[PDB]
Amino acid sequence: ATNTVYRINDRTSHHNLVRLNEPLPSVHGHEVLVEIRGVTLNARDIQICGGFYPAAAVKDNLVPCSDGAGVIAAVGDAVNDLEIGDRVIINISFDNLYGPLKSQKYMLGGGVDGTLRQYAAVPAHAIIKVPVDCKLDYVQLASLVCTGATVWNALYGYVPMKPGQTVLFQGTGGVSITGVQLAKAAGAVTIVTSSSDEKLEFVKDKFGVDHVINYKTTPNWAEEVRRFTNGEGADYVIEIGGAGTIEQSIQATASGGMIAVIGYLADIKQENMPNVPLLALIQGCALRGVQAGSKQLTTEMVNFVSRKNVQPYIHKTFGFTENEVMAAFDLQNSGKQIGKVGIAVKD
Amino acid sequence: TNTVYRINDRTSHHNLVRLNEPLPSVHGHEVLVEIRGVTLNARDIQICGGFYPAAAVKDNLVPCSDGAGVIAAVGDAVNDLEIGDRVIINISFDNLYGPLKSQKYMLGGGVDGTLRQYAAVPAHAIIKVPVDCKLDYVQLASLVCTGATVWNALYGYVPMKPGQTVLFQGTGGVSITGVQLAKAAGAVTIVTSSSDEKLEFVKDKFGVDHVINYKTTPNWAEEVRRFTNGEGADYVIEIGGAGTIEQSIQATASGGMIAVIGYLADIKQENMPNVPLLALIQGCALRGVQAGSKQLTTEMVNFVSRKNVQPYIHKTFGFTENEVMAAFDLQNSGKQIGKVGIAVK
Ligand SMILES: NC(=O)c1ccc[n+]([C@@H]2O[C@H](COP(=O)([O-])OP(=O)(O)OC[C@H]3O[C@@H](n4cnc5c(N)ncnc54)[C@H](OP(=O)(O)O)[C@@H]3O)[C@@H](O)[C@H]2O)c1
Ligand SMILES: NC(=O)c1ccc[n+]([C@@H]2O[C@H](COP(=O)([O-])OP(=O)(O)OC[C@H]3O[C@@H](n4cnc5c(N)ncnc54)[C@H](OP(=O)(O)O)[C@@H]3O)[C@@H](O)[C@H]2O)c1
Repeated sequence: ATNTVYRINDRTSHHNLVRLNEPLPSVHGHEVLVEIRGVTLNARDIQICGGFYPAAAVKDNLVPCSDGAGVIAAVGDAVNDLEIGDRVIINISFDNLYGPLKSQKYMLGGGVDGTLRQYAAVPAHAIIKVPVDCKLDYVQLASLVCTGATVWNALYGYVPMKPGQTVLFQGTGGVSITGVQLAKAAGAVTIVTSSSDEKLEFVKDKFGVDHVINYKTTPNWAEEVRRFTNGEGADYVIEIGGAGTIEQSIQATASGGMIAVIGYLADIKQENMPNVPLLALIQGCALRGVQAGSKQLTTEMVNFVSRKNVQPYIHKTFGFTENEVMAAFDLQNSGKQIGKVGIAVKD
Repeated sequence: TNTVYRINDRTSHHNLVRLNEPLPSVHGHEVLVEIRGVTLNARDIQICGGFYPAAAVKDNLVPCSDGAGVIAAVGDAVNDLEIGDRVIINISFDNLYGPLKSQKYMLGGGVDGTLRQYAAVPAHAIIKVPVDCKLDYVQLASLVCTGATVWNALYGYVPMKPGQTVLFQGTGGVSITGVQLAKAAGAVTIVTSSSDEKLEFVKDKFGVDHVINYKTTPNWAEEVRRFTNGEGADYVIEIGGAGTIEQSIQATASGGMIAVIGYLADIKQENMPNVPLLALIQGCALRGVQAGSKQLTTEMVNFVSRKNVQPYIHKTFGFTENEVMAAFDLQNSGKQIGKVGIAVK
């Protein structure tokens, strides 16, 4: 019995992942062995494998990817409430069960080995049980670990969204696509921005978002957000531009609204760095640095997704052979994808 | 019959003129307040000196946000107020609940303020002083701006839990009002200052837990983490703005709140810090705080009264022309600890 894993040691490109056959891991008494069946990628995996993840330290001989779902294949001798065959997701963190994330030491695919392998030994306390009536496949289930957890934290982990409020999503990446599908099933009005009109059309057609705005051709986007919200502005902004876009974002937000700061993909120079304390003081709105999401939160969002039959959107699902895995990573890097890229470890 | 102060040339508070006016008559929804006590705020210097951001200020302005006194007359449609009731006036006439939506009805800027013997105000803007409150009118008045702002910071969004740590910057109105409220709600308090004598005074008078001189120790975020066993402050009552925000962020615990309230520090464009990046790293929040609603200020008032909090007034001046000018010169000096009072009487 073999565990086929991918590991990287030279973090200058995902093309330094090496397919290895290892012995089946034994579990410690408090662990469970997960047969991984579905995985999805994140920008984080590209940043880590390519050596531009400044948030935290990354281990040597790393198995990448935070996102995995599958079934229990073995159970340690102290473990109570998990059986072989049980269908599961792994929490993005081993240790962040509730409250704020205190480090990245135990984050899958970074501080500890991630999900791009057939088998993983993990602490049972990291396990999220997939409700029994859930009809999603394993890749869809995996999709919830990083983007689902993050979005639910931004919308429900500090001051919670109310039905009827407006959420603005920057770009058409995994955070936004996962976000629009959850927010729309929670009764939000949704707005999405993009550098591409083709993408905006696609997002509008598949997900039924209420308004689209091209931020490349229409950099005065705050003003449009205001037109579509009766002059009030958006109640939540899922902010992935960082300083480069924070001025527009602030002016697009209602007073009393929330800007969930999540990424910083946008360019900025010191000369144009906006005065954020002053802008936020004038708008009367909040900013919050969002850091994934705890197990408690993520479980609620999982329960919602199952109970209401939200069907996470998967752009393309690849197999587990080397050429397939690189084609999936390549697609994640290109920026041409809408939402999630998936990998079927089994089928 | 009504002595008021008005300013129309907003280049200095020395342009306020004492006028004797007829006693205002009241519209049907209004009440006439005999103003007994007033307090000053930096906002009044900013407005009288012409350096007040956003807003737009009326001509012929009675300045000041803060007032308390007694109902002298009642309009014909008013139900739950009678002559002799002790009252505070809400900072805005319109902001009863929810977030502030403009400053058109803000006392001492959009509408006439409290530096006058009598004031006609809509009834819906009145906050009844509890019957048992044993505070003077000047103390009562000090709850209007700084008190409403601090309550909003700590209880208006995600509420303070007992035992959490609050950081206050400097020893002005917001900080001292804040210290007194946070202490009486069971917070650990830390106070920062440019002077050790102000710090000794503050620690002794108010029982502040930890003090830090931001001139002696300009890496004050470090001192805050040292005093919270590496955790950080749960709330920062932030009054410096961009100038200090990097430090404040580095002082804040993961999941903590930075109440952005003021803009007093100098900043140069080349020092402007990347706030979203720093916030994302710390995993903390920033929030622009715009005074506070009547609903919330009411709660703060009930708290002050039920728990016998005694707002500190550094000095109270009389209502003569020379005394008013002196009160404004003290507020503008920076030598005050907390609040400057005017006994309209
Ligand atoms: N804080 C956390 O816990 C957390 C969790 C997950 C992700 N993140 C971070 O958040 C960001 C998004 O992650 P993801 O997986 O969604 O990434 P992704 O799928 O790579 O998203 C990339 C998309 O972002 C959009 N974009 C790029 N520059 C933009 C700009 N200036 N303004 C608006 N949109 C822009 C583009 O959309 P268009 O092509 O449509 O323009 C692009 O295709 C990354 O920086 C990631 O590191 C953070
Ligand atoms: N958003 C709102 O609704 C709202 C409400 C009230 C006030 N404010 C604003 O909040 C600020 C505070 O007003 P206030 O009435 O409390 O002020 P104040 O009584 O005039 O406070 C002045 C004091 O602040 C301290 N200070 C000045 N620069 C500082 C710096 N760089 N770092 C730390 N402390 C500094 C000084 O104390 P030390 O000498 O001890 O350091 C000084 O004596 C003002 O900017 C005002 O416009 C806003």
